[PDB]
Amino acid sequence: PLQSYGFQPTNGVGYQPYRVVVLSFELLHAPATVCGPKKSTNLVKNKCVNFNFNGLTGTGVLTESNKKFLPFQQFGRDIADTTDAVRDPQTLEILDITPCSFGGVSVITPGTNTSNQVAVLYQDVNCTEVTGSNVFQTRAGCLIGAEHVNNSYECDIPIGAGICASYQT
Amino acid sequence: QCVNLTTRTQLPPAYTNSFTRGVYYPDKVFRSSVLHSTQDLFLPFFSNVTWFHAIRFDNPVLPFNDGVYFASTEKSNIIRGWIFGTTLDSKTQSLLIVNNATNVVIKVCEFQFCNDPFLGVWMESEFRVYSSANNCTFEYVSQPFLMDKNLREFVFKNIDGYFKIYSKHTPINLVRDLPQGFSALEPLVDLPIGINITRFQTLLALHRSGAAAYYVGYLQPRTFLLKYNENGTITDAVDCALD
Amino acid sequence: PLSETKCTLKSFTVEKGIYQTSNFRVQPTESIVRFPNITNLCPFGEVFN
Ligand SMILES: *[C@@H]1O[C@H](CO)[C@@H](O[C@@H]2O[C@H](CO)[C@@H](O[C@@H]3O[C@H](CO)[C@@H](O)[C@H](O)[C@@H]3O)[C@H](O)[C@H]2NC(C)=O)[C@H](O)[C@H]1NC(C)=O
Ligand SMILES: *[C@@H]1O[C@H](CO)[C@@H](O[C@@H]2O[C@H](CO)[C@@H](O)[C@H](O)[C@H]2NC(C)=O)[C@H](O)[C@H]1NC(C)=O
Ligand SMILES: *[C@@H]1O[C@H](CO)[C@@H](O[C@@H]2O[C@H](CO)[C@@H](O)[C@H](O)[C@H]2NC(C)=O)[C@H](O)[C@H]1NC(C)=O
Ligand SMILES: *[C@@H]1O[C@H](CO)[C@@H](O)[C@H](O)[C@H]1NC(C)=O
Ligand SMILES: *[C@@H]1O[C@H](CO)[C@@H](O)[C@H](O)[C@H]1NC(C)=O
Ligand SMILES: *[C@@H]1O[C@H](CO)[C@@H](O)[C@H](O)[C@H]1NC(C)=O
Ligand SMILES: *[C@@H]1O[C@H](CO)[C@@H](O)[C@H](O)[C@H]1NC(C)=O
Ligand SMILES: *[C@@H]1O[C@H](CO)[C@@H](O)[C@H](O)[C@H]1NC(C)=O
Repeated sequence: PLQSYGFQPTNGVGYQPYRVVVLSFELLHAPATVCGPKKSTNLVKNKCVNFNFNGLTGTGVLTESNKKFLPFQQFGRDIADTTDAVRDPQTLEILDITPCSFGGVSVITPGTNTSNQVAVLYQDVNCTEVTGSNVFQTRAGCLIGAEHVNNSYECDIPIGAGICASYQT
Repeated sequence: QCVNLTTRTQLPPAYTNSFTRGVYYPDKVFRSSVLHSTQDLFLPFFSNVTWFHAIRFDNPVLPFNDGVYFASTEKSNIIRGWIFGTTLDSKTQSLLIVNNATNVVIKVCEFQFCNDPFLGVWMESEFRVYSSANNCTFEYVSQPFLMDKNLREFVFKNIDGYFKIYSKHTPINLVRDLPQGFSALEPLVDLPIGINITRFQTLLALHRSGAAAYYVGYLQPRTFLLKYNENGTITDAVDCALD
Repeated sequence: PLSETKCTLKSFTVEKGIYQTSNFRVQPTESIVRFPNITNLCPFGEVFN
């Protein structure tokens, strides 16, 4: 029933032998155990990034953490299981996820019956992330277009955290 | 090669041990300074976890539901693995977890299993557990489970196709009881098999021409409030359905 | 910003003060996807070739 072929260097392609390897892909009721290689992108830390670590995602700034963990653990969690830390899958460092900065935009308006001089306060953000030439950092947010004075005065146009604006010559 | 180890005494299992405490870590999470409420397959605090003793061996087949608790007080090192499966015979596919120096060998196949498994005892042999195998689904090597007088605790859970094993080995001064205080088990392996397990039994070894006690239980869906520190370690716990 | 204030308030005359006209959102500049160390320790390579 089983016989050899007279395969020779002088036969044409239809008869010439070939070494054939066959790839066949199966799905059964089991956890998957095989896939191809994966490719990571380069890690950037102190910038807003749309991150994906082992399938877990979010947007933020990722920098070195002062947290400790068991060799076992991979992710840190905040309220309602929001990820607040990851360990890198390749680099054995714990990285703290700072949510990417957000806040409202508060516009400091003179009476329009006086002038068109307007400054803008960006809430919950540093003047590293927003700027312009007249850029000052307040406790409330990043203030651009206004100047700062060391003296105290009464309060006409509130910024927050003890800081309040007004108009002077 | 397979031999009959059976004591042939009824040896009613004892329930003189309460299982005061013991959980496993539910996920890979860096939690700290938090009491986190988790609903998972935890063993109840203060439960009817059975006390068994071998050597004249005591290694009966006990049911496996969603998961199983196992512990031992060995110094004598007579335990070398566990067998799990739907029938533990040649009718269905089954899983053998066997420990030896430096590692554990894990195999899942349709095996022809003997009536009372044991290990050959220098040289070692698993032909006292199974006579043959074919139609294999899974093979795995990593790190030993029975790592080495500590209480050796393990939890075996079988969900979503994975056989999840957690463990801890904590020093003891006890012979027939458990140490008191809170402790949580860490994952040893997350094993991707696709196996249906309904019952299991212990693999013992002794030169055939010391002895050991075992504590075996089962786990239930329960809610626990778990206390985590600034290390990711669970340091304490409350069983929300006990009292 | 002066015009933004007039629009948020539905007025072409505005009294001295602070009004919220828009929201501030820092945008992501990059995309980072990370996977564990990948090594081809696989019997697949004993068949192909
Ligand atoms: C994943 O693979 C990377 C390679 O891209 C591994 O990083 C490599 O780790 C080794 C061991 O630490 C490094 O060798 C030594 O590193 C130290 C400090 O980096 C250096 O002082 C020694 O001279 C020596 O080179 C190697 O440099 C490092 N490579 C890079 C690019 O960082 C990484 O360990 C692997 N991760 C896992 C989880 O296996
Ligand atoms: C203990 O078991 C390990 C693996 O769990 C044994 O490793 C064997 O290694 C040889 C050669 O490297 C392989 O051919 C075998 O397939 C492995 N055996 C098994 C059962 O996987 C190791 O030899 C065993 N003994 C010791 C003393 O470590
Ligand atoms: C959690 O980790 C902290 C930080 O390393 C440990 O605190 C250290 O404890 C050692 C000895 O126990 C001291 O030498 C260090 O001075 C401590 N470091 C700090 C920053 O306090 C602590 O032991 C760990 N806790 C647990 C329960 O593992
Ligand atoms: C941002 O401003 C805050 C003021 O609360 C300051 O503490 C912090 O150092 C600033 N960060 C940067 C990066 O300038
Ligand atoms: C305000 O104080 C800062 C910091 O001491 C100083 O550099 C600056 O000259 C002061 N400005 C005025 C107007 O006094
Ligand atoms: C289970 O433990 C309880 C402790 O409340 C005990 O009363 C009982 O005897 C044990 N069960 C059996 C079947 O022995
Ligand atoms: C062989 O194992 C595979 C994977 O579990 C299964 O699909 C198949 O039904 C098994 N065959 C027999 C005869 O057990
Ligand atoms: C396990 O048994 C159940 C019976 O409900 C069956 O539906 C399922 O296919 C089995 N799973 C595996 C992985 O064999």
